[PDB]
Amino acid sequence: KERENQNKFERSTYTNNQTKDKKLRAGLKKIDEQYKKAVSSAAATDYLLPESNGYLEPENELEKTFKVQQSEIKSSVDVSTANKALDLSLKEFGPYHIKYAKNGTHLLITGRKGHVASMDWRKGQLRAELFLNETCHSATYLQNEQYFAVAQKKYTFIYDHEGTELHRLKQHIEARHLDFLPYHYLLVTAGETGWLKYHDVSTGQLVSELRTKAGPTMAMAQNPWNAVMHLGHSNGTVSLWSPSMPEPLVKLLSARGPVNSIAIDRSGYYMATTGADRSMKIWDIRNFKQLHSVESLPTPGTNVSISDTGLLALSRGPHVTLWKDALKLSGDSKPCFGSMGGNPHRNTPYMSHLFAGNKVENLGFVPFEDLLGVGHQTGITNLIVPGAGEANYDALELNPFETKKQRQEQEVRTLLNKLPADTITLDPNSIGSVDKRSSTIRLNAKDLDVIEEALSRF
Amino acid sequence: SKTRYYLEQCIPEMDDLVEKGLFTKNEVSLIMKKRTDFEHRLNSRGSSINDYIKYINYESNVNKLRAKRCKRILQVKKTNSLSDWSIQQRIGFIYQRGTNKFPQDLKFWAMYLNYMKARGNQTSYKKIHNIYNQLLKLHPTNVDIWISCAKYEYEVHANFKSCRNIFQNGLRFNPDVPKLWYEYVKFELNFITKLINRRKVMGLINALRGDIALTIFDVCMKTLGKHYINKHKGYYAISDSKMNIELNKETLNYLFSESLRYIKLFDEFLDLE
Amino acid sequence: MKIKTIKRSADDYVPVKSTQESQMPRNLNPELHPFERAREYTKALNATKLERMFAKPFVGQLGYGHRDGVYAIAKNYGSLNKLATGSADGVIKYWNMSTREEFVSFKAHYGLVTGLCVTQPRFHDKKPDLKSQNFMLSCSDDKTVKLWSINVDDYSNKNNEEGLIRTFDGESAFQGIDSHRENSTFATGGAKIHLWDVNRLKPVSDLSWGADNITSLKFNQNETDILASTGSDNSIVLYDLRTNSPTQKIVQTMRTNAICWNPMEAFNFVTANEDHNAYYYDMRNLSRSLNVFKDHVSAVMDVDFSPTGDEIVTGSYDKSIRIYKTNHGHSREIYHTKRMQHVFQVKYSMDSKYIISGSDDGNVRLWRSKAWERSNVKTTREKNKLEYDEKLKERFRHMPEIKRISRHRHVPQVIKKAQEIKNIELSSIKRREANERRTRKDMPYISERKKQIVGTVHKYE
Amino acid sequence: PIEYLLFEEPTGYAVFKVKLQQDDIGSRLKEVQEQINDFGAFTKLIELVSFAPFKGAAEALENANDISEGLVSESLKAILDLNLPKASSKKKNITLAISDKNLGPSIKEEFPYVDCISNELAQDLIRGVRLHGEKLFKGLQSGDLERAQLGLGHAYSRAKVKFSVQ
Amino acid sequence: VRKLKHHEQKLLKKVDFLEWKQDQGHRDTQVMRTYHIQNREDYHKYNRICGDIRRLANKLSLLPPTDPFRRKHEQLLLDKLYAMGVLTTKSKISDLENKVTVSAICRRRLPVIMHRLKMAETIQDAVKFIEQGHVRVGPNLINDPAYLVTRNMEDYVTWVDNSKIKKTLLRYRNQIDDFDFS
Amino acid sequence: KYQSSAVPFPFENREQYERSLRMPIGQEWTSRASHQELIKPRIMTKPGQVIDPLKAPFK
RNA sequence: UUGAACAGAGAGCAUUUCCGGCAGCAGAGAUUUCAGCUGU
Repeated sequence: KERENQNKFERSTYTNNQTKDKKLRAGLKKIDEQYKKAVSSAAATDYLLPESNGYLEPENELEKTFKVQQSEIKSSVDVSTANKALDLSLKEFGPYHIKYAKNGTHLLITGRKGHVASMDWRKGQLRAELFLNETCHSATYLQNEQYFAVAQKKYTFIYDHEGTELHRLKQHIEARHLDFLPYHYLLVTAGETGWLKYHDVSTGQLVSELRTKAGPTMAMAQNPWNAVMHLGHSNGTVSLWSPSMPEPLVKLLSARGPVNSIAIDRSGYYMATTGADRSMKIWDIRNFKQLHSVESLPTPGTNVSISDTGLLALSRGPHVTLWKDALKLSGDSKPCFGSMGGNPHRNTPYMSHLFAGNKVENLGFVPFEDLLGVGHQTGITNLIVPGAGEANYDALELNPFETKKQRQEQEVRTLLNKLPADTITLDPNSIGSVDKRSSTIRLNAKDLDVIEEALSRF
Repeated sequence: SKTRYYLEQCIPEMDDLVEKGLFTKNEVSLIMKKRTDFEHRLNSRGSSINDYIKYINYESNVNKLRAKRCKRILQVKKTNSLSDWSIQQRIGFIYQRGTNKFPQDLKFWAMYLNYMKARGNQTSYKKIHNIYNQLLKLHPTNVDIWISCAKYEYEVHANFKSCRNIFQNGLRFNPDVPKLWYEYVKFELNFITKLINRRKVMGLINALRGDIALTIFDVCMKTLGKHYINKHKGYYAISDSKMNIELNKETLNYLFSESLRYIKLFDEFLDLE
Repeated sequence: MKIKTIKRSADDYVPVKSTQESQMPRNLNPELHPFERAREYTKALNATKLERMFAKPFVGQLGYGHRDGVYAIAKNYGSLNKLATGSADGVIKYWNMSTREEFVSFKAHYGLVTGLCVTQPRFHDKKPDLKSQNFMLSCSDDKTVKLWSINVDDYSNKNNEEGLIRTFDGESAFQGIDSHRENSTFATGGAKIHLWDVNRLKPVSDLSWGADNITSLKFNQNETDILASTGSDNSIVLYDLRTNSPTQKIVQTMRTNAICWNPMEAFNFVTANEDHNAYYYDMRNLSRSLNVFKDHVSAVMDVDFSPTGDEIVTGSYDKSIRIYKTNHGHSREIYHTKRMQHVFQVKYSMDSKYIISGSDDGNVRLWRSKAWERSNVKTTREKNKLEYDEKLKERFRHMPEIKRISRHRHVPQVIKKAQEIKNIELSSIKRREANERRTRKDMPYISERKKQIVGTVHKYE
Repeated sequence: PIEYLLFEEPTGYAVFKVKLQQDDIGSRLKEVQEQINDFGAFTKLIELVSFAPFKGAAEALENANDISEGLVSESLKAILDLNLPKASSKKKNITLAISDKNLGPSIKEEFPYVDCISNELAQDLIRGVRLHGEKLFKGLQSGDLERAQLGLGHAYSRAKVKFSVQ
Repeated sequence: VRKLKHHEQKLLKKVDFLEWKQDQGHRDTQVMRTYHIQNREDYHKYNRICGDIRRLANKLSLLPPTDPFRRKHEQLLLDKLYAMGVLTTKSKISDLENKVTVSAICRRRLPVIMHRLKMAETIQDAVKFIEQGHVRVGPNLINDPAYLVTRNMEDYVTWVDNSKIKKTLLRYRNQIDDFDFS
Repeated sequence: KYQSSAVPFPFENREQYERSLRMPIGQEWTSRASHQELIKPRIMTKPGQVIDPLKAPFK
C-alpha cells in the first residue's frame, strides 16, 4: 500500500485556500478510498513494466562520458541497434529537416531544394520519394505515416501515403514550422508571416488564425502535455498560444536577440530555449520560473531537443551535445562544458559528437528507441544515445509494432475521440471544474449642538 | 484484456516476496516477464495444453526456488505470509482453467488430480470431490476414472458407503466393460476381507458374506451376456437360425472365458471362506 | 565503460505463431497518457450522443388490442411474460408477451371491467395446478367478481375447463381489486371496501372508514397484510389485516388515482393523483411526502414501481408516460406516440426492463425502460464498454454541453405548450408570493412536500 | 429460469447448464433472435456439463427409437440421474429444457422433481446448440456427428420400413 | 477512410478527408487534368487575370457612359482580348463576365491549339512533342507549354524542319522532298 | 462551456466536487482491477429471471 | 404448522477445539515428499 513511486501517479486537486451531511460524508469517504486504491494499484504496475531504460556509466575516473565515440558505441551495443543507427548520404539537395512519426516507425526527410522522402527507416521500405522542385522547408506526419504535410515555397501541401498530392492549402501563406497535435487532429502552422494557424485535418476546416504581431516566427514547439504552442520571436520572447484566445496565453522574455529553438519536455514541466545571444535557458513551464541560464555558449545553439527520458540535446552547428539530468531545479544541474578541477557538482555533457563537415539542420529523438536523429547538410545520421528513449511504451496509445488492421481501427477510434480545439488550456485539468467566478459555495436559495438637538423633529 | 487482470493479480505475492527479503526487484521482474509470456499464450487464440503444462512446470520451478531461497536466506521453512501458498493456488487455478478449456485430455485431468492429492493437508478432499464430480460428468464412459475415484475414496479414506455408490453409478453408466465388474467384485471382496479381519483382530485382542460378490457376479453374467448379444448383431436381427445359434454360442464362450478369469483371480483372496 | 541500450528483441512484441494475438504492453504513466480530463469528457459526450441516437424504446404493441380502450392491467408476480388486460366493453384477455399474443379472451362482464388481478387460489379442498393453469379474477360495475382459470403452455409435464370457476357477488358495484400475496385473500373496493377469500362466496369483513366510497386498492408486497386505498373524498386510507381494521387516513387536495407500494422498502408507497404529480409517502409518517414527482401536465392516471424499487413509471391523462428516478423528483424519460391516447394503466414488468402501458384507443404497448438498452446477451468487451459509458455519463452529468443533450426529448405540441404556460404561471406566482412575503409579517415557509396534505387523522407528535 | 438443457444427438446425450437466461419478453426482437446465430454470444448462454456417448450403433438405434416415440431410455435415466440435482417434488422443481413436449411426461414419470419446458425459449436454445454443434462439445466425442447422423438415419429408416436384405 | 458505420455516419457527418469546402469542387485539378498543365499555380495565375479583367470591367461599368476615356478603354480591352483570341468575337461587355473563363485562357495555350488543328492527336502527345522541341511559331522554337498564342499566330504553328516526324509524314504521303533538307 | 456553471447538488463546495472528479476511471489510467471496480454499476440484475420483492428474517 | 429418526449437500456462519513448532522411532510411495505415538 505504501508504493515508493506513487507521486508520479498522484493527481492534484482544488483546495479552499468536515461536513454535517451523512450521505455526502460517506460518499466523499468512498471517493477518497477509491482514489487511494486507484493510485496504489496503478503504481504497482512498475513490476509489470517489461524493459529497462538504457544508460552508459563511466566505471572509472579517467573515463569521461562525453569523449565516448559513436563507433565505440556501435561496437559495444547489439547488431539490431547498430543497424538502427543509420546514415543516409544525400548530397545534392539541401540540408535535410528530419521528422519521425510519433511511434518511431517512419522517417520523413525534406531537402531544402526539393527532396521529400517518407520511408520506413528500420526496414528498407520507402513509400514516398517526391521531388518538389521549389524550396521546401519542413514537414510532419499527420496522424499516421499515411498522410504528411510539407511546407513548400509558399503554400503548405498535404500528401497521402504514396505521395499523391491531396491538398494545397490556400491559407498558411508562408509556413516554416509545422507541427501536428495528435489528440486534437490539428495541423499548426507558423512562419515568415506573423501568423499562427490551426487547421483541423479531419474536417478540413481552418480553426484559428492568430496574429503573433511580432514578425516572423523564429522557433516553434508544442507542449505535449497541454497542446499549447510555444513560439519564439525576434524579440527574445517566447509566447504560449491556444486556438481559443486571440492573444497569447503567456509571454515570456526568454533571451536577448531572437529565439533560435524551443523544446518542451513530454511531462510539460520544462522548456529549453536557445537564443541567438549564445544563451541556453531552462524554464519551468507550470510556475514560469527560470531554472537555468547557460550564457556564453561558444556559438549560438541552433537546435534543442528533449528526449522522453529527459535528456537535453543542444546543437551548435557542427556539434551535438547532450546533457543528462539538466532539467532539474538545483544549481548543480546547470549544464556545464567542463568540470573545473573535477567538481562532481557540475553537469558536464552526457555525450557529444562533432559533424565535422557540416552544420546540422535539426534534431529529433527517435521516440521509443535509444537514438537521436540529426538531419544536416548531407542527409541523415542517427546517433546511439543510450539514455534517450522510453523503454516501456504503452501499446494502446501508440505502438511501434502496429499492423495494418491496428492502424485502421486506431485511426477510426482516435478520430472518434478527437478533442475539440476549445479544450486547449494552459492546464489540462480545468475542464471538469466550475468557473472561477460563480461562488465556490453552492447556494441554497435561502441566501438567494444643544439647540439643534431641540430643533430635531423639524 | 484478461492477461492484464491475471498479471496484476500476481502482484501482491511479489509485494510480499520482496518485503520478505528473499527475492530482489530485478529478478522478480524477470519472473514477471516469463509469467507475462505464459499468461498471454494461455488466454490468447491458438492455445495449447502444452502451454498450460509448461506454465505449471515454470510455476512449480519458481516455487521450489522460492522454498530453497527461503531456507537459505531467512532460515525458516515458511514465512507464514502470502508468498508460500499463492503460487500453489496459482498452479491450481492454471489447472482449473486448462481443464475448463480443453476437457478432453485425461493426461491433464490426471495431472490435476495428482497435484491436488499430493498438495497434502493444505488441500480439501471436497475440493478433490468437486473435480472428480465434473470429470466423471464429462467422461462417464471412460471407466478408469470411476476406478480411480473409488480407489482414492477407499484406499485412502476408507469410505465404504461412498465407494459402493461410485461403483454402482459407474455400473449404471457403462454396464458393458468387464473391467468395472471385476474391480467391483475386487472391492467387495476387499471390504468383506477387512470386515472379517477386524473381527479376527478384535477376537485376538479382546451373516454378512461373499454373497454380495456372488450377487454382483450373477448380474455381471446376465448383463454382460445381454450387452454382448446386443453389441454383436448390431442393427437388426436379420440373420437365420444358424447365425442366431452361432451368436448365442459365441456369447456363451465370451461370458465363460470372463468367468474363467474371475476364478483365476478369485483364488488369491484366501482369508474368507 | 559499461553501456546498455534498449533491446526490444521482437519475440515479446510480435508473436511467433500467426494464430495468436499481439502483446499489448501497458505503461500507466500520466506522461504517456496526457489529456485525461478532455479524453473522457469527449467519451462521455459521445456516450450521450450515442444514447440519444440509440433511444428506440417502442418494442411493439401486443395482439390487436381491445375494442374499447384498456382500463385494467395486471401482471402476475411470479411469471415473467404473462399479462392480463381488461377493457371498457367487459372483455378481459390473458397475454403471452413473448409471442405478443393472447392465451385466451373472455367476455367477462357487461359493464366496464373496473379491476382485475391474478391469484394462486389457496383452496383447501382442491390443489392449485399452477404449472398449467393461471388464475385471474376481475370485478366490474355489474356487481360481480369472477375468477377465471387459463390454460398455459409453459411446462410440458402433463398430457381442460378454462373459464369461470366461481362467481362472487356483491349488492353494489365494485371499483378496484387486489389480491393478497398469500392465504387465498383479496380485497375489492367500490361503494365500500370488502375483504374476501376464494372459498367463501361472501365478504369476510367490511373494512370501511366512513360512508364514502373507495376508488382504488393495492396490497403491500412485503408485509403483505397492509392494504391501502383511495377514496373519492380525496382520501388515502391504510388498512391492517392483523387488526382487521383501518389504520390511518390522510386527506389531500385532489383525488388519488392510484397507489403502488415499494417492493424493496415495504413501508413506502407512491400515490398518483389529479394535480399533475406523484407523491412518495412513508407509511410511518404521512404528514409529509418524501418525494414529489412533478413533470406531468395533466392528471396522473397510474403509477408503478420497478421491481428493483429504484424507479417508477407514471402514465397520465396527457397522452404520455414518464419514468422517474426515485431520488430525484423530475422525469428521467418521457414516452409518447401520436397513436397513444390517454394512458390509463401502466405496469413495470418483472424483468425491470420493459414497461407495459394500456391506453384508451384499445392498445397495450411494450416499451423499454432504458430506451438505448438492447436485450441481447453481451460479450465482456461490449458489457465493459456500456458500463464504462454509464459511469462516464454519470460523472460528467452536469456539464452544460452534455446536459443539454441528455435532457433533450421531443414532446408533443400540446404538452410543450402546456409546459411553457405552466412555467410562466409558476414563475408569476413565485413573483407574487415573493412580493407578499416582502411586505407581510408572518408568512410560514411551507415545504413542497407538505403543500398537498390538507389533513391527517391520528396526529403526529 | 431454464436451468438445464437436454440435447439428444446420434453420438449420445448431452446435458448443458444454462448460464444466462435469454430474454423472455424481448424474445422476438432482432438482437435476441440473432444472438443464437453469433457463437461469441451463444457461449455466454450455454455451457456443457455432461456428455454420455453411446455404446455403438445398436444402442444408438435403440435410443433413436425411444427418443422418437417419446420414452426415457436407460442411458437417459443414467445421465439425468447423474446430472440433475435432487430438487423437491412439491416446491421449486429443477427445470430441464427439452425439445419434445411428449418426452416431458416420460421424464417427470421417472424424476418427479423435474419440470420440463419446451416452449419457444427452450426451442431456440435447442436450435442454438443444434446450429453450433461440434463447437460446444470442446472436442469430447469420438466420431464425426454428421457421419453418425448418416448411419443413424439409414438404420432408423430401414428399421421403420422393415427393410429385409433377403 | 473506413466507410463508417451508421451510428458513425450520424455521429460525424461533416468529416471528409478528400474534398473540403475551399476546394471549390477541385476545379483547378479538373481543368489541369483536362488541358494537361505541367506545373501547379498556372491555374491561379490565370484566375488572377480573370479577376483583374472582371474588376476593371466592373469599374469601367462604374464610370458614366459618356466619357471617351471609359469608352476608349473598354473598346481597347475588348479588342486586345479578341487579339489574344481569348474571345471568339467582339460582342457585349457582359461577355467579360459570362465568357471569359480560365478554361478559355487555357484554350489559347499552345498544346491545345495543336490538338485543335490536329497537329498532334492528343494534348499529352502535344506536350511530348513540344518538350522534345519540334514546333515553332514563326521563326523561333517553343520549349515550354506555357506559351499561349495570339489570334495572329494560329497560322504559323508549324514544326521545325529536320523534325523527323515531319519527315515521316512527308514520306507517308511520299511528297518527301529532300532538297529542302527535310 | 467545458466547466460547469455552479456546484451541482449533492456537494457543498467545489473542493468536494473536484475531489470527486480528480481521478480518471479510464482503462489507460487505472489498472484493470481498479477499472472494473470503478465501472461496475450499483444495480446489477440478472437478464432473464423474475425479481421478487424483498423478504427479511422475521421483518 | 411442528417433532422424530434416517439419508445427505458443499451451497452458507462462528471461535480459540486442534494442526500448518522440534526431535526419537517405526510405517508410505517414487534420494525427495508422505503418514502417528512421548515431551519441549
